[PDB]
Amino acid sequence: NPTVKVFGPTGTQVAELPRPKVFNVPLRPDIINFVHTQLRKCLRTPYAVSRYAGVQCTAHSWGPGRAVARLPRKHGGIGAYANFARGGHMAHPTTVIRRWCRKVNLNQRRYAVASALAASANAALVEARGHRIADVPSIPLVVDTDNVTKTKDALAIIKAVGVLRDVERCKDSRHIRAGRGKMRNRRYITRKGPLVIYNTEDVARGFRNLPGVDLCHVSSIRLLELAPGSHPGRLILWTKSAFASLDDVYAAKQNYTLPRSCITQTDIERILQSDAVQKTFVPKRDPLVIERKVDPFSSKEALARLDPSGTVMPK
Amino acid sequence: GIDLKTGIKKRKVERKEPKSPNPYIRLLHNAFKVVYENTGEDFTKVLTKRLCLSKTNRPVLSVSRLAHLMHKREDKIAVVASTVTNDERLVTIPRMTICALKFSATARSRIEKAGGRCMSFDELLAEKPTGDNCVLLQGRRSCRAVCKKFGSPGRPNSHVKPKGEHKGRRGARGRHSW
Amino acid sequence: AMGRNVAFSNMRRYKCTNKGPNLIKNWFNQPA
Amino acid sequence: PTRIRKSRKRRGHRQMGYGRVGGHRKHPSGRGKAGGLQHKRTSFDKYHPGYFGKLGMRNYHVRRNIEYNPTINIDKIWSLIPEEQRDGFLQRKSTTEAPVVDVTRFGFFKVLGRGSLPQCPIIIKARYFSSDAEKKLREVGGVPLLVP
Amino acid sequence: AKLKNHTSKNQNRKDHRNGIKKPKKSAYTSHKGMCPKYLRNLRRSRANDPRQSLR
Amino acid sequence: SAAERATEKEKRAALVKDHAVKSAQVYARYYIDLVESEKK
Amino acid sequence: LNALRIVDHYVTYGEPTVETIRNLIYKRGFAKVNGQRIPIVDNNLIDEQLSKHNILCAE
RNA sequence: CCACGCGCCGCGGCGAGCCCGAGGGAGCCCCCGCGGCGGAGCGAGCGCGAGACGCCCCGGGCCCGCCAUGCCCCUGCGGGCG
Repeated sequence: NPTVKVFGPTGTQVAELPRPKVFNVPLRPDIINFVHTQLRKCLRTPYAVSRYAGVQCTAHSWGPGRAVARLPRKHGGIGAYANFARGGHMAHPTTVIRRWCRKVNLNQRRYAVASALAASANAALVEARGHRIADVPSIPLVVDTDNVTKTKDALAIIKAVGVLRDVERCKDSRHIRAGRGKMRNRRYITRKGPLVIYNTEDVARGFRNLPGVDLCHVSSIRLLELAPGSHPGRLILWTKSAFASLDDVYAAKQNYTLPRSCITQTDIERILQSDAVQKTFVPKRDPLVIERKVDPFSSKEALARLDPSGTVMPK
Repeated sequence: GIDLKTGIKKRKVERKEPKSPNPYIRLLHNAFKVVYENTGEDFTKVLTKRLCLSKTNRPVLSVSRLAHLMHKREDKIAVVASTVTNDERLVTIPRMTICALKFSATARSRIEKAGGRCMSFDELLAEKPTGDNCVLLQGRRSCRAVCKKFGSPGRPNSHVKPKGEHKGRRGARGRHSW
Repeated sequence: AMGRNVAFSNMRRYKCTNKGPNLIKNWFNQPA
Repeated sequence: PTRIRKSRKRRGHRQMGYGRVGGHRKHPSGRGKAGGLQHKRTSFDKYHPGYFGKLGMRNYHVRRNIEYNPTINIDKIWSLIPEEQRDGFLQRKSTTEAPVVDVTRFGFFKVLGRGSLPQCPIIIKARYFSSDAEKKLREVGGVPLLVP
Repeated sequence: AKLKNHTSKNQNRKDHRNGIKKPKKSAYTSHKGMCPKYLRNLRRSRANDPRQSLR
Repeated sequence: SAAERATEKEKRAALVKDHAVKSAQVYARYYIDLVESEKK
Repeated sequence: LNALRIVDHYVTYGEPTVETIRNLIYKRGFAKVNGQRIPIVDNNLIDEQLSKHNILCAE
């Protein structure tokens, strides 16, 4: 398989890393959605109303014949203990006893992590996921950094390898959020940008602050990070050690064989463009002429179409 | 005001495009639909429908039944509609060429050792669109246990089974009990 | 399948909901 | 999910698909499986024969482990051997170095017969042998030895 | 309260909606109810020679 | 392959049009026959 | 005819003269070919489906 | 509405398999991770335990148990074969 190209902090080093095979696994958007929605819902904090909410007050129904609507009422006659009443218990109370987590079987979760990484290698998928990769020279961008602890020296690698545009737009947004979110402890939405994967090459100190950059170990690649917003196609930058260890991490699973590669839409279309099946195709019957109906009697021509001998009768 | 009711008996519901969100599976039906539209070859027509069937309707045709099915003519390619999973009950399996939507990891190994080729459906489209030298087989669709407990256990003319443990003499011992 | 072919349910009826010695438990304390 | 359900579409349709002449009232005909032999006899009988009535001898506390009897069909005995040895034991044949399968340690106690063992000498070692099983095994050449 | 008793009005339309369904070929010639001796003769004879379902 | 229109289409349309003319005249002769055949 | 007598109250019936047969088949004549209602505006249509019963033309 | 039991149905992974169980791991979304459910039934039990076909589907024919029974016989109201 063509060796990927390792780019140095300013210009490519003479380093070629064989494409790890995880990249050829089919890109299934369906599985990468099912695994994600379930995985994110897995990480939630339960919300409910008080069990003693509304039921705290005391109301014995006034009852029919006193002209009061029939609803439990307090000493004066105030609405209580009803969803339609002010201060009453919501008839169906919310619950802390919910299935907050939606479990996924291990094979399926690993399937998706591979599917996202292989979509990431497709350059087109990243562009669609709203990343300005036109500058980045070769995706997967394996940028060899021994160690970076200074933010400026990290900016340096990102600017030189054409990631500058992506990082700039992550700071450029940072708008205040829309709706009740501000008061709920999520005041700022910083648009997500590139993801840097490291294997013992410390890049944590230098790349953590910059906005839109997230750092993960090769050993753990969290789906929520591999696809922001349940969409596959992240801008991915790899420290040399991490990219080299991809096919090594992918042999740690005792029985995880990679999912078999499928065929793309273009290749199946090429198979139908192929003369093999073009030869099998044979022309069918010619479509039957339908037309519209006009009175033959009114026009000599229609009478001619229906009967040639009949039309010449007037002479 | 047309009374067309007497002539017909109502529309019939049938799958047209596989509902599976698997992109790869939609692509293959679309291809066998392009091929079927151009040439009316029936193999192509059944192929289109078999991909369209439900994941329960399409059954597992294990290699041992496959070998028994093709024992007379192993040369003929067999296009199994669904997942082929090998059965180790048949110790030795003969050379066979089978085109299936999925092959189990164990199955691939058994036909590979047997010198047989497990060619994928895309390869089938490339080589044999017509289905020449190809027989389209499928497993027992009635294999499912849910198919066995379907029905009305109780009424004498069912010969099916009640769902549960029951532990009840009433009705169990003969048509004269109950 | 409301009736017709259904199994007999093996569910013991929920006990002590409104009051009771806190029968229910939740596993939210397990991450911690 | 909450958005995609029959219930949401039915909002705006009065009694919400439970009918007008008879609505969804609380516990309409019984709480539980009530009416076993009276009001709901026709449903219980048409589908679940044998709901009511004692039948078997009662063992107050069964010893579950003693009751366990995993049984391996005399076809799957051979596929217990892995393929680095499966090819060899069959190709060689030979009584002197014949394969010996201890189904006890593989996790079964009694052998049953449901097929044909491949024609190679084999010494099965198990807790008990089924008549069909031993008849086929002895004929193939194989001997059934009882395990301790 | 005095109520209706029994009347077949409308029952005919319901039944003939798509009804009059033939009983099916499997029960057209089923072996239930046949002479016990006839059954043993048919099974033993078929087994020998051409219909050797036997091995 | 697309000579289907030239092959027995203008020719088949001509065959039908011409034979319609001959059929058109004899048919009319039978219809005229009824007015007197039954009358005589 | 026996069927007609059973359902006479709805229908109406008589022997059709050649010109009624002509005008109906020429001015309101429609074809059931392929289950559609293609209008028969030209001689070719009759031939495509009724040649095998020797009905080459509308006349 | 939410929970959990159930019966179907549509998907997704895998396949005589399959299984984020509690847990353990400097790990949090990642790695490892049993009982379980099937794979064999039937019989109240002693217990005994399916090959033979077949694109599918339907029957038909057979085989397994629970029953009766006729023979033959070993190690024996035990085994075999009807």
